Amino acid sequence: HKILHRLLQD
Amino acid sequence: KILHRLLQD
Amino acid sequence: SLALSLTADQMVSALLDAEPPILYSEYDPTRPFSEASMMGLLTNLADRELVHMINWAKRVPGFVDLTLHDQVHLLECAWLEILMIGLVWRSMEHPGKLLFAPNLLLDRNQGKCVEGMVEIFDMLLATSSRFRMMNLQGEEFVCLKSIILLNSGVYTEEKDHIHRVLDKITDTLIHLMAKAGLTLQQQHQRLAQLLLILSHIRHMSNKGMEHLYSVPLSDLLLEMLDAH
Amino acid sequence: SLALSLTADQMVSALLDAEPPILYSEYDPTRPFSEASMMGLLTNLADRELVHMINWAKRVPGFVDLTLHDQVHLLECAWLEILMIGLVWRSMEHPGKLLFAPNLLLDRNQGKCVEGMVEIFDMLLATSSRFRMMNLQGEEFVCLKSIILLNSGVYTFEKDHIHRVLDKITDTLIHLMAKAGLTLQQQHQRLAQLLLILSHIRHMSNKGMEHLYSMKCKNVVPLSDLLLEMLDAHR
Ligand SMILES: O=S(=O)([C@@H]1C[C@@H]2O[C@H]1C(c1ccc(O)cc1)=C2c1ccc(O)cc1)N(CC(F)(F)F)c1ccc(Cl)cc1
Repeated sequence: HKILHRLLQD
Repeated sequence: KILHRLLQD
Repeated sequence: SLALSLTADQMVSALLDAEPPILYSEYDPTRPFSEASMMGLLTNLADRELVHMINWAKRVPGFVDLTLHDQVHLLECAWLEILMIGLVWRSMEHPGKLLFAPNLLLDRNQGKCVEGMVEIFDMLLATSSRFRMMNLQGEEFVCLKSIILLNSGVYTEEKDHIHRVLDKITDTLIHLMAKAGLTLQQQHQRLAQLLLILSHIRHMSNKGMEHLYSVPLSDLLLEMLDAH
Repeated sequence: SLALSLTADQMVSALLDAEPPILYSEYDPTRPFSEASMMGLLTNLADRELVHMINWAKRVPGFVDLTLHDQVHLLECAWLEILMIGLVWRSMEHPGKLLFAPNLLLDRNQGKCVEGMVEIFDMLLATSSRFRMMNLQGEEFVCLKSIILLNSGVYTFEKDHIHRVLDKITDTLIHLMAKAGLTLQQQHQRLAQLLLILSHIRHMSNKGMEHLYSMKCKNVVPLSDLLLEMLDAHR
């Protein structure tokens, strides 16, 4: 999915 | 420009 | 110069007196309905509204102190924002609908009659919802509309005269809120709330134009457009 | 939400501490610039700035309280505005120039590089000039940048939560102004002045997104998957 999600979670 | 005529009127 | 001597009550009086009328559309409830025809009606309406807006602008304190050049620039920059805030204002008492004209009330249904207008529709609806939530007053509305006129093109001197008029309108907004019984803290908070909505109105205007360049247009509208 | 319990001074301190670092441009290529090399440098820089922005945002009081989806939405809406206000801020003491990085300072002559960047260039310069003449303070700037994050996507959606935090930042702006010695009239007047500049920052971002979208289609420079995702959200 979106990279942004990942960057937000960690 | 029509805008002129309306502004100047 | 006459603008700088107005008390806040006099400023409000002046703006209220300057208000344009609410125009009717050519909408026929029997008549059938096309993407083109819908846009046709709205174009016909906006064009007539523009005439009133131009003559309204001349009555906004400070505006006649500017060159023809600077007046043209401000209106070119702001006209869609101004039509939009007007629309959002008269749509306040109609949840889920936009009152384009007294005889033209639409929800997001036939907003989809036009490609991408549904996006702008939802944004306009949200703004109307926000005004309704805040219980926006008529006196506050006319202040906001005048701010849009003076502010939207100001960053593309008489630019400082414009900032002084803008400061006056700010004073006027605060005075209105103090009269409604708001504490000083509540006044500053509400002032900020109102002005942040102006960022969204700018956003809506820009997105509208972008979709436009992605319809029939009057000669006056055309002059305004290829100003963007 | 812990953010509402903060005092104004605590809010300021938290926002100052949350500030991202100032990144450097690639040191190659250097001046002069082509449209390809210019966009290449700016794209590379912006991509690295975004990573810090995301970690900055999760440190803005109230932001962590939102659902992941709402967090994504706000950052997707505001990211270019936030990069731009940052650029204008660090360009303030360089009148007539834009300090994209300490080793990448540009004037409008270099703006014609990839039209219509010159139009946006001039808008950025004007904003920097306005901030400088207003003697905008760092404490005011971090409040404004946080306002952009929380406000820019709020009507494209508790929204009450975001609005309470926004009120808190308004309280903080006034608090900063009062202790700078401004009178009551000067206080609400400067508050309005600052917030109206935010509508211009929105305008610049909108015009900027268009440009980046055209660049994407022109395929002059390969964009990062992250930048594409941030961009696609505005299509
Ligand atoms: O922004 S739009 O939605 C715009 C907003 C709203 O609906 C569209 C529209 C409108 C305006 C002018 C016009 O010639 C046709 C339509 C509206 C309107 C608002 C207030 C008012 O008093 C009168 C009309 N739009 C984009 C579109 F093309 F997809 F529809 C738009 C933008 C610019 C112009 Cl010139 C025309 C339409």
